[PDB]
Parts: sequence; C-alpha cells; structure tokens
Amino acid sequence: MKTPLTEAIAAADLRGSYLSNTELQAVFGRFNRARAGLEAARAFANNGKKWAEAAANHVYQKFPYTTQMQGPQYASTPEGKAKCVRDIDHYLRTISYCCVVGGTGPLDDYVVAGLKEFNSALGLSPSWYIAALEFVRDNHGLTGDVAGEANTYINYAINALS
Amino acid sequence: MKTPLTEAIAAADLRGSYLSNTELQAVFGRFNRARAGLEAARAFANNGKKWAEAAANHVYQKFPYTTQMQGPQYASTPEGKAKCVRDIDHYLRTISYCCVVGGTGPLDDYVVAGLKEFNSALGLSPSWYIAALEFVRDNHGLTGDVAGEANTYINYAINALS
Amino acid sequence: MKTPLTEAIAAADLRGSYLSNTELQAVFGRFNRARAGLEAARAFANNGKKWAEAAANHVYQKFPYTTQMQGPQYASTPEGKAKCVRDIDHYLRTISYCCVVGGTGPLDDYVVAGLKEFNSALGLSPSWYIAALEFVRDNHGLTGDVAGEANTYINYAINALS
Amino acid sequence: MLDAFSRVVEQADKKGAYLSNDEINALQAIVADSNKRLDVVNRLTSNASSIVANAYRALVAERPQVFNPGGPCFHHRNQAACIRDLGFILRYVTYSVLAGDTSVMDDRCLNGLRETYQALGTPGDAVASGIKKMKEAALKIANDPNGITKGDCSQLMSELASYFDRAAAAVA
Amino acid sequence: MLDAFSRVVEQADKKGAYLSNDEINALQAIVADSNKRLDVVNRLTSNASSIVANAYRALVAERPQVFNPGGPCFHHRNQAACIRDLGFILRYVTYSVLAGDTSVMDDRCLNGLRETYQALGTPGDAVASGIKKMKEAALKIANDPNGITKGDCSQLMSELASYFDRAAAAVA
Amino acid sequence: MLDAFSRVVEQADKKGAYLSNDEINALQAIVADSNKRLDVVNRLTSNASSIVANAYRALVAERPQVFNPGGPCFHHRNQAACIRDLGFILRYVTYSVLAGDTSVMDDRCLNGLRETYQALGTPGDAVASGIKKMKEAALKIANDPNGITKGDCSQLMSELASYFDRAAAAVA
Ligand SMILES: *[C@H](C)C1/C(=C/c2[nH]c(/C=C3N=C(/C=C4\NC(=O)C(CC)=C4C)C(C)=C\3CCC(=O)O)c(CCC(=O)O)c2C)NC(=O)C1C
Ligand SMILES: *[C@H](C)C1/C(=C/c2[nH]c(/C=C3N=C(/C=C4\NC(=O)C(CC)=C4C)C(C)=C\3CCC(=O)O)c(CCC(=O)O)c2C)NC(=O)C1C
Ligand SMILES: *[C@H](C)C1/C(=C/c2[nH]c(/C=C3N=C(/C=C4\NC(=O)C(CC)=C4C)C(C)=C\3CCC(=O)O)c(CCC(=O)O)c2C)NC(=O)C1C
Ligand SMILES: *[C@H](C)[C@H]1/C(=C/c2[nH]c(/C=C3N=C(/C=C4/NC(=O)C(CC)=C4C)C(C)=C\3CCC(=O)O)c(CCC(=O)O)c2C)NC(=O)[C@@H]1C
Ligand SMILES: *[C@H](C)[C@H]1/C(=C/c2[nH]c(/C=C3N=C(/C=C4/NC(=O)C(CC)=C4C)C(C)=C\3CCC(=O)O)c(CCC(=O)O)c2C)NC(=O)[C@@H]1C
Ligand SMILES: *[C@H](C)[C@H]1/C(=C/c2[nH]c(/C=C3N=C(/C=C4/NC(=O)C(CC)=C4C)C(C)=C\3CCC(=O)O)c(CCC(=O)O)c2C)NC(=O)[C@@H]1C
Ligand SMILES: *[C@H](C)[C@H]1/C(=C/c2[nH]c(/C=C3N=C(/C=C4\NC(=O)C(CC)=C4C)C(C)=C\3CCC(=O)O)c(CCC(=O)O)c2C)NC(=O)[C@@H]1C
Ligand SMILES: *[C@H](C)[C@H]1/C(=C/c2[nH]c(/C=C3N=C(/C=C4\NC(=O)C(CC)=C4C)C(C)=C\3CCC(=O)O)c(CCC(=O)O)c2C)NC(=O)[C@@H]1C
Ligand SMILES: *[C@H](C)[C@H]1/C(=C/c2[nH]c(/C=C3N=C(/C=C4\NC(=O)C(CC)=C4C)C(C)=C\3CCC(=O)O)c(CCC(=O)O)c2C)NC(=O)[C@@H]1C
Repeated sequence: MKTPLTEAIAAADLRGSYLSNTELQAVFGRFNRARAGLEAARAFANNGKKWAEAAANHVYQKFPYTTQMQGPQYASTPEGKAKCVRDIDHYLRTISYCCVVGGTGPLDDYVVAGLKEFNSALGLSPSWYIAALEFVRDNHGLTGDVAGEANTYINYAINALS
Repeated sequence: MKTPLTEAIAAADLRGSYLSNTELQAVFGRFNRARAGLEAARAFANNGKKWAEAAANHVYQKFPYTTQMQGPQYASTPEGKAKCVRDIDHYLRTISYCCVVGGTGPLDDYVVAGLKEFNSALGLSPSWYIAALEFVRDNHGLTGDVAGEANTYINYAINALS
Repeated sequence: MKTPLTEAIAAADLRGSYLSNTELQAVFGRFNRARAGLEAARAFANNGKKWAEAAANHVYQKFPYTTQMQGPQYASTPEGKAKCVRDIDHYLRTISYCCVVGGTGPLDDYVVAGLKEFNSALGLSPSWYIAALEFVRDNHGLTGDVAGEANTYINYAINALS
Repeated sequence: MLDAFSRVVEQADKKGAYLSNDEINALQAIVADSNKRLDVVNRLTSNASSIVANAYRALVAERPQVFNPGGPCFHHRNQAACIRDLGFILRYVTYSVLAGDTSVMDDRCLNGLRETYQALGTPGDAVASGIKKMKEAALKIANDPNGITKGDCSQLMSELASYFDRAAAAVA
Repeated sequence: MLDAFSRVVEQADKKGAYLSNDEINALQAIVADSNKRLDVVNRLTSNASSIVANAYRALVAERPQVFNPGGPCFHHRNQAACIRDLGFILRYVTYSVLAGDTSVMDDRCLNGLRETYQALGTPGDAVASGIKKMKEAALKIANDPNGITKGDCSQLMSELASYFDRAAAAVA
Repeated sequence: MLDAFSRVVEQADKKGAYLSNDEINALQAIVADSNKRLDVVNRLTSNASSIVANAYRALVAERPQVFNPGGPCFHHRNQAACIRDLGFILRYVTYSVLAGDTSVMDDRCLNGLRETYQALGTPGDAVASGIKKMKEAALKIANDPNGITKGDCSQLMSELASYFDRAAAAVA
C-alpha cells in the first residue's frame, strides 16, 4: 500500500536512482516514531473491541432514529445493531494498522477508496459513523505520544467521511 | 451497423448511463415511421429485380460508349451487361435495407465506405451509376409516405457518389 | 541497420508509397561509389590487422601512463595490451564495414550507440582511442578515392568519441 | 453493435436477397408491440438503483462470508466495485431490450467478463446469483399493472428473462 | 531492416572477420548489374496500378464466389481492401528488389500476415493465387525488350520470381 | 508495493484481527536494528558503481566468449546494456533491504525478467553468476568494520544474502 518507506521507494524508482539524502533523512525519521505508533497499536489490540460497543451506543443517542425506524439499512432490529458494532470495529482495526505502518495507507485502501460511492447507494449515512468515531477519540484515554500517533489517524478518517 | 436505435445506445454507452429523455423521444419517433419504411422494403422486395434491368437500359442511352467501346471494364460484351444489372440490383437491395433499418447504416457499410477508392482504380465511373439510380427514383411510382421514406435513402446514395 | 538504400526504403515506407525520383537519383548515386568503397574494404581486409599493432604502439607514446600504472583497466600488464590491440582492430573492422555498406550504419549500431555510457564506467578513456585512430588515418597510405571513402568514416568515428 | 432490424438485414445480405415478405411481417410485429417495449425499458431505468441495491442486499444475506474479512469482496473499494458491476449488467440488459438484439451486451460487456472475474479471484457463481436476484425484482417492476394501460406484454417478459439468464450463464 | 551489403557485413561481424576477398567480389558483381536492377525497380513502380488492377480482375474471374454476396470479399469496403493489400505485396516486393535482401518484406509486411488473414476469414490460398497472377504481369513488364538497352538481365528476373513466390508461400 | 510493516498488516486484515502482541514485538525488533539497517542501505548506495563495475570485470574474465564477436553481449550498445542491468539488480536489492520486504524487487524488476532474457538470447545463467559475484563485494562493503560503530549486524547480512540469491534464482 502506501507507507512512508514505500513512498520513498516510489520516488526513487520514478527517477531510476538510489535514495536522496532528503528521502533518507525522511525515512530515518520514520523509525524514530515507530515505537510510539506500535505502542498505540498495542492499546487498540486489547481494549479496542470494547471501544466498539461503547461507540455503538453513543451513536444511538445522537441518532435515535437509527434504533427504531424500520430498518432496511437501520439498526432498528437487534441483528442490525450487530453489524453496527462490526462496522465500528473495522474502522478501529484499520486505524490501528495505520499506527503500525506509520501512515494513511491502511485507511486509504481498505476504507477510503470508494467510501461515499458505496454509502450513498446503500442508504448508510456518514454522520452516524463520524459521530461514533469522535467518541472513542476522547474516551480511549491514551497517554500522550502513544495518543499523539493514535489520534492523528482518527482525525484523518473523520476528515474523509465529511 | 448504424441504426437510429444503435446510435442512441452508443451515445448512452459513452456516458455509461441509461437513455436520456431526448434520446428516448428520439427513439420513440423511430417506431412511428417503421411502418412506412417497411412498406417501402416490401415494394422493393417484389418489383425491384425489374427496376434493375430498367435502369441497366436507361444508362446505356445516357452513356452509349459503355455498350460498344471494347470493354475491359465496359458493358460492351453481353457478359459485361450481366454485371451492370447485378450492380444496379445490389444498390437497390442495399437501399431497401435502409428502409427496414430506418437509417443510412446499410449504405454506409455495404457500399459507401471505400466506394471511390475502388471505382477509380478499376476504371468504373460514378456517372454511370448516378444516372441509372435517378431512373428508378422517378419510375418506381411509389405512393407518398412509402415513397417519402424510399426516396430519402436513394438521394443519400446519389450524394455520396457525386 | 542504416545503409543509404535502407534509409531510402524507410522514407518511402513511412509514406506507404514507391520511391520518389529524388530518392531514386539518391540511390543511383550510391552504386557510383560502391566500387571505391569496396576497394577500401579490400585494403583493410589485408593490411588492417597490422594497422592495429601499429596504433597500439603509437598510443603508448602519447599516453605512457597506460603502459605502467597498475592497471585494473590499463595496458600495464602484457595481457592488457593484448586487449588494446583487439579493441583497435574492432574499430578498424567496423570502419571497413562502413565502406562496404556505404554509410555510418556499422559504426552507429556496433560501436557508437552506448559508447560513452560504457567507457566512462569501466574507466576507459576516449583520448587513448581517438589518438590511436588518427595514427592509422595518416599511415594507411591509401590512394585517393579508395582513400577518400576510407577516411570519411574514420573521422566520423573520431567525432563521436570526442 | 447490431439491433433487431439490423440483424435481419445482416442475414439477408449474406444470401444477397431482398427481405422476404415473412421477414417484413416478423418486424411489423416488433413495431406493433414497440410502445410496450419502451415501457419496459423506461421502468427498468427509473428503478435502476433500487434494483441493484436490493440484489446486493439479498446476496450478502445469502453468502455473507464473501463480504467479510478475507472475502473476495471486503473493503469499500471492492464493495462499491461489486455494486458498480451489477449496475453494469442491468444497464446492458436494458440496452438489449431497447434494441431487441443481444449484441451490445455480448461485445461491450460480456465479451471477456468470465476470464476477468476468474483471473481476479471473484466467485463468479456468486455474481450469477446476483444477476438472478436482480432479475426477479426487474420482472416485478416491469410487469406491475399499476400506472400503465392494461394489456398483455407477456412476450416482452419472456424476452427480458432471457437476457438476464444469458448474462448469469456467461460468468458462472 | 537489412540490405544486401548490410547482410554480408552482419554475417562477417558474427565471426569477427574482415570481409573476405570473395565477399568483396560477390558484391562487386551486384554493383556491376546495378543499373539493370534499378531498371527493374523503376518499371514495376510505373506499372504499379496496372499490375494490381489486372491481378484482381484475373482473380475475380477465377474465384467469382469470393466477391459476390456471402463471400469473404463482398462490399466496397472489402473490395477496395483486397486491392489495397495486393498493392502492398507488390510495393514490398519492389523494396526487396532495390535492396537485394528480403528482410523489409518479411518484417514490415509478411511478419504476421498469415495469422491476420486467417483470424479474419480471408481465403489465404486465394491471395496466393493473386500474388501469382500479379507476378506474371510483373515479369512481362520488367523484361519488355522495348525501350531499354538490349542485354541480359536474366538473374535479375530469377531473383524477382523468388520474391513473389516467397510472398504467396507465406500466406497460403 | 509492500514493506515489512505493511505485509504483516496485510496478513492480519485477511483474518480481520488486530495485530497480535507477538507481531508488535516482531516489529519492535525491526525498529530496534533500524539504524544498522540503514547503514547497510547507505553503504551499498555509495559503492554502487564500484560494485557493478567489478562484478562485470569478474564475469568477463569468467566467460570471455560471451562478450567477444558472436557473443550475446558484443557491441557497446549491448555491453553497456548488461552493465545497466546489473545496476538494476543491485538497486532493487537495496530497495528490498530498506523495505525489509522483497515485493518491490519481485514486481518492478524480477516480474518477467526470466522470459525477457530468454526470448532475447541472453545466457541467463551468466547473469546469475554476475549477481553472485556482485553479492560478494556487496557483503564485504556492507560489513566492513572500519568507519562504523562496532556491533553485530549479523542478521542484516543473512537477510542481504537472501535478496541477491532470490534474484539469481529468478533468472537462471
Ligand atoms: C452503525 C453505524 C449502524 C448500522 C450500519 C449498517 N451497516 C450495514 C451493512 C454493511 N456494513 C458494511 C461495512 C463495511 N464492509 C466493509 O468491507 C467495510 C470496509 C472495511 C465496511 C465499513 C457493509 C459493506 C455493509 C453492506 C453489506 C452488509 O450487510 O454487511 C447494515 C445492514 C443494512 C443493509 O443491509 O443495508 C447496517 C444496519 N445501522 C445503523 O442504523 C447504524 C447507526
Ligand atoms: C453498369 C453501370 C456497368 C458495368 C459495370 C461493371 N462492373 C464490373 C465489375 C464489378 N462490379 C462490382 C460491384 C460491386 N461488388 C460489390 O461487392 C459491390 C458493393 C455491394 C458492388 C457495387 C465489383 C466489385 C466489380 C469488380 C469484380 C467483378 O468483376 O465483379 C464490370 C466488369 C469489368 C471489370 O472486371 O472491370 C463491369 C463491366 N459496365 C458498364 O459499362 C456499365 C454501365
Ligand atoms: C587500448 C586503447 C588500451 C587498453 C584498453 C582496455 N580495454 C579493456 C576491456 C574491454 N575492451 C572492450 C572493447 C569492446 N568490446 C566490444 O564489444 C566493443 C565494440 C565492438 C569494444 C570497443 C570491452 C567491452 C572491454 C570490457 C570487457 C573486456 O575486458 O574485454 C581492458 C581490460 C581492463 C578491464 O577489464 O577493465 C583494457 C586494458 N588499456 C589501455 O590502457 C589502453 C591504451
Ligand atoms: C407491459 C410491459 C405492460 C403494459 C404496457 C402497455 N403500454 C401500452 C401503450 C403505450 N406505451 C407507451 C410508452 C411511452 N413511451 C414514452 O416515452 C411515453 C411518454 C411520452 C409513453 C407513454 C405509450 C405512449 C403508449 C400508448 C398510450 C398509453 O396507453 O400509454 C399499452 C396499451 C396497448 C398498446 O400497446 O398500445 C399497454 C398495455 N400493459 C400491461 O399490462 C403491462 C404491465
Ligand atoms: C533488364 C531488366 C533489361 C535490360 C536493362 C539494361 N539496363 C542497362 C543500362 C542502364 N540502366 C539504367 C537505369 C536508369 N536508372 C535511372 O534512374 C535512369 C534515368 C536517370 C536510368 C536510365 C542506366 C542509366 C543505364 C545505362 C545507360 C543505358 O543504356 O540506359 C543496360 C545496358 C548494360 C548495362 O547494364 O549498363 C541494360 C541491358 N536489358 C534487357 O535486355 C532487359 C530488358
Ligand atoms: C552493521 C551493518 C555494521 C554496524 C552498524 C551499526 N550502526 C550503529 C548505529 C547507527 N547507525 C546509524 C546510521 C545512520 N543513518 C544515517 O542517515 C546517518 C547519518 C545522519 C547515520 C549515522 C546511526 C545514526 C547510528 C547511531 C549512532 C552511531 O553510532 O553511528 C551501531 C551501534 C549500535 C546501534 O545499532 O545503534 C552499529 C554497530 N556495526 C557493525 O559492526 C557492522 C559493520
Ligand atoms: C459483485 C456482484 C461481485 C464482485 C465484482 C467485482 N468487480 C471488480 C472489478 C472489476 N469488474 C470489472 C468488470 C467490468 N469493468 C467494466 O468496465 C465493465 C463493462 C464492460 C465490466 C463488466 C473489471 C474490468 C474489474 C477490474 C477493474 C476495475 O476494478 O474496474 C472487483 C474487484 C476485484 C479485486 O479485488 O480487484 C470485484 C470484487 N465481487 C464480488 O464479490 C461480487 C460477486
Ligand atoms: C485481396 C487479394 C484478398 C483480401 C484482402 C483483405 N484484407 C483485409 C483487411 C486487412 N488486410 C491487412 C493486411 C495489411 N495491413 C497492413 O497495413 C499491411 C502492411 C504491413 C498488411 C499486409 C490487415 C491488417 C487488415 C485488417 C485491417 C484493415 O482492414 O486494414 C480484408 C478485410 C477482411 C474483413 O472482412 O474485415 C480483406 C478482405 N480479401 C480477399 O477476399 C482477397 C483474397
Ligand atoms: C549483463 C549481466 C547480461 C546481459 C544483459 C542485457 N540486457 C539487455 C536488454 C534488456 N534488459 C532488460 C531488463 C530490464 N529493463 C528494465 O527496464 C528493467 C527494470 C524492470 C529490467 C530488469 C530489458 C527489458 C532489455 C530489453 C530492452 C532494453 O535493451 O532496454 C541486453 C541486450 C540483448 C540484445 O541483444 O538486444 C543484454 C545483453 N547480456 C549479457 O550478456 C549479460 C549476461
């Protein structure tokens, strides 16, 4: 996909040459954050499946109509809510991947490309997701650098959905 | 080939969408003439092989040199005249096809594309054909709408040969 | 490759037509020099392997460092000098080919394309070759027309190496 | 590209014969039920999105694994790609109805679709079951008695059925 | 693209040898009959159209079905296409005579001509019989004693014959 | 294109699981020896030309016939082409070291290299012996104790060895 390492290799390749210092110093900077990022991924790996339900609920408070209105694509039924918690998870799981890779790559190919084309066709609304994501943003309660890297990718996701 | 229906499908396809009203109303107009056109095709189907000889003769009056001058590509011989009546036929038969299809399609692909490149290489002259075609134009004696549609395609042919 | 005949065929082909007079007169001029050129090729065929050593030596006088400096790509060793005489030969042999063909073709594809890319990578210097070539230029002692054609291609080679 | 009229002309020119009487009558028939034909074409167009969306939903409920992690259709990029494709089938089936000939669909769309899907790790039989489901909804919309002049557009339906099946057959 | 001189050089460079004496004599020979060679080249050019037109006429009279309804060559689009192609053969045969090498014809023209014609429903053997007929007229024009200095351009003829045959052989 | 981190993520997403603890530890390890990794990458870059030039020289001395008249590598056009190619191998091996994944090399470079070389009359096994020799010099430069902080970049070497071998294996 698209990691900062990969981005650097593509640049060099298009010129058919080895890495320039600027791109070298650029990559050397990657490894200086890898620890922080990985530490974020470890946090999601554990208390992340839970952050899912937490959001699944909060979103029902902002949008009550989702849990009531006879849903062909709504969480009205108990089986529909089961999917809403799975969807929240996927976003989180994908975001964690970004902390590991150290870039937008995962989000870019797994959930960003072709996002709206799909949603606005199956009747799902971006607002439900955007909201439930902000929840985990504040609530996760991550330290600072591990939180610095974790939050960075959450906002990027919130951006694309807007 | 190229029928008005087909033309409409190509338009829509190039946009990767369904038919626009303008193209819909356009097609709906096709079927409102189909009866007339088909009625022309029926007339040619019958007294058309005869319209062939009729023209084969008239053309000999306008161009006597075609039936005399030692012909390598002239109707001088009786075997050469046999081809002149076949050639007239093909034009007619192709024109009838246009009334069925409701467009220039048949003429465009069966006799128009690569017309002059060939003729002006084998020594055949457009003037012989243009003349013998005008003959059947007036002589066929078609009613009015059946004649309206029939004549429309004959002139188009006369045009391309000029 | 690229002979004057060939050049003329390529021109005509790009237009999809037969040869124009200008190109015809152009080719007819080729055969009026073929004898001279071939006579040059015959001279090289014989006393050419000798013109090789002759130059191999002269070049050592202009560049003594080539026959001394511990050579990874120098004629310092007796085995390295053996290659210098082979390299001189190849140039000559290729040049003779040009007199036969009547154009730059041979030089263009056998030794010109990718010349410097290689040399300035393996540490060989154009100056050694340019010099040893000028030697055979003057020394060969060819008549005049046979010499006219022979010299023409030697200079072209000297040009590309500069 | 060839339409119903163009096809018959095509066959007549191969034998170098003027369109026989019976063939003019065959087409006269087509011109007769033309208004019904276009009705069908128009209804599918209007309900396009509705048709495709449900066919997808029915399919996911059928083979749910295909769209979850690991599946050949996971990730939005893919999800939307699959929908897009079903939309393609319907669109060309429609062109086929309007033309009365199946050529457009064959060349422009079904041409090398089996190989593409195959050498791309797509289930194929799952696409066929998607065209099948899309086809049910299509028939029910096009045949709805409400809003149209009461009549018999039976043949038109049998001819619609054929196109979809021809599609599903070419990828499975 | 390779010409007569370029070819011999090509073979000499593979063995890394200066052109032997005998090879210089082989070419000296070619230079000798050069004026005759160009005469041949020029005559075919001038009578180009004449040659191609008749070869067509002779062929239609031979296999008339090929050009009537149903045939692989019906319709002006096709008719003119066939003529165009025969014109192509002659043109490249000419280049081959001027060059004294058959390379140009092989790559630029005969390269994949057999497959093209095959996967396009063209008779192939009929094209060979067309190149054959074109070849007769070509020989008769190029060898016409009238208008040229009297001499023996026998070898030149045998070498012309070879090119045409090489063509017809590659498509049949 | 995929890198070491991207690859592990790739496999985790196929099973739809968050990166397990052990996998975070696997990568933590990679981040640990990163400075050593880049050292290796940088040294190969600097000695690029030197490496390629000698590997060529060693090879010509090995199979001298390959580069003399008749050989698949005669003429400057070719000679320089071969060097260029060896330069390509090293360059992509380097990208592979920096990435810690071998993907880049596989797609962008080794993809259809065996067929290209084959249907082009290139020896293939001779290219493998050229990658082999290039590999020796590469290891000796990258491992030179002089000028770098004394440590153990053993694993890094075993991982460099693997890339070159993977290359030579794909063309022989
Ligand atoms: C939760 C905010 C609410 C819930 C949403 C909802 N979603 C679906 C169905 C789908 N969800 C997805 C999600 C993904 N699949 C992917 O591969 C990715 C990228 C990794 C995502 C985000 C998809 C593809 C579907 C369609 C197929 C499926 O059903 O799984 C439903 C079911 C309703 C329907 O079939 O249309 C629901 C209900 N509903 C709410 O009201 C929420 C607040
Ligand atoms: C009639 C006006 C006169 C006659 C003309 C004439 N034509 C030919 C030979 C050919 N006629 C055709 C016609 C077609 N073939 C097609 O496929 C189509 C499109 C559907 C057409 C119009 C062709 C292709 C030929 C060439 C091959 C053939 O001989 O059939 C001849 C024969 C002379 C010759 O071989 O050149 C003649 C005489 N001659 C007149 O003087 C007319 C007034
Ligand atoms: C002579 C001026 C001196 C000598 C030069 C020298 N050259 C090499 C090695 C090579 N020579 C060639 C030459 C060609 N091969 C070709 O195919 C062509 C085009 C037809 C040419 C001109 C090549 C390719 C090489 C490299 C491979 C090989 O070794 O044969 C050497 C050997 C040193 C080395 O390996 O780098 C030398 C010494 N040296 C002098 O100092 C001269 C004055
Ligand atoms: C068969 C699918 C259903 C059915 C159809 C049916 N259609 C007609 C007649 C018409 N259809 C028309 C179509 C168009 N196309 C347009 O662009 C357009 C707006 C400008 C229309 C209305 C059309 C113009 C007619 C004629 C007027 C009309 O009655 O609408 C008929 C009647 C018989 C006929 O073929 O003329 C039927 C029966 N009937 C069914 O039972 C099926 C559900
Ligand atoms: C063999 C095909 C026939 C034949 C040819 C023949 N040709 C010559 C000599 C010449 N041919 C010339 C050709 C060109 N090329 C031009 O562009 C051009 C106009 C500028 C000409 C005239 C040419 C210049 C000559 C020399 C002068 C001349 O006599 O025309 C000859 C004579 C012997 C020779 O090879 O020189 C012959 C015999 N002779 C035949 O019997 C064949 C029919
Ligand atoms: C293994 C191949 C050899 C070896 C390497 C080794 N490297 C270090 C530590 C560093 N490597 C650095 C690399 C870069 N990258 C740059 O862009 C750059 C200039 C800005 C440098 C210097 C780097 C910055 C360090 C840290 C500081 C330093 O000591 O150079 C070490 C020490 C242990 C460690 O991994 O940190 C080693 C041992 N040691 C060997 O024995 C091999 C020959
Ligand atoms: C949905 C029912 C199923 C499904 C479909 C799917 N399609 C693709 C990607 C492609 N689809 C096509 C087909 C066409 N492209 C066209 O332009 C046309 C009209 C002529 C057709 C018929 C092509 C060419 C591709 C590849 C290029 C592209 O993506 O546009 C995918 C993606 C497969 C992948 O992982 O790359 C999928 C998944 N997938 C399913 O699971 C359903 C069964
Ligand atoms: C005439 C003797 C016979 C005949 C020929 C014929 N040719 C085509 C169409 C093509 N011919 C070629 C060949 C070439 N194109 C080139 O540019 C060159 C020079 C390198 C050659 C040799 C090609 C490529 C085509 C296809 C593309 C095109 O039309 O230009 C046809 C048409 C076949 C059809 O129905 O599409 C025909 C008929 N046909 C005969 O019956 C004669 C035996
Ligand atoms: C040198 C060790 C050996 C050798 C190599 C050689 N290569 C060519 C020509 C080509 N090499 C490639 C390969 C690539 N092109 C690329 O862009 C990339 C990166 C993805 C690769 C790996 C290709 C495609 C060609 C053909 C096109 C071109 O020349 O650029 C040649 C020339 C063969 C010929 O005679 O045409 C040679 C000789 N030759 C040897 O003898 C060594 C064993």
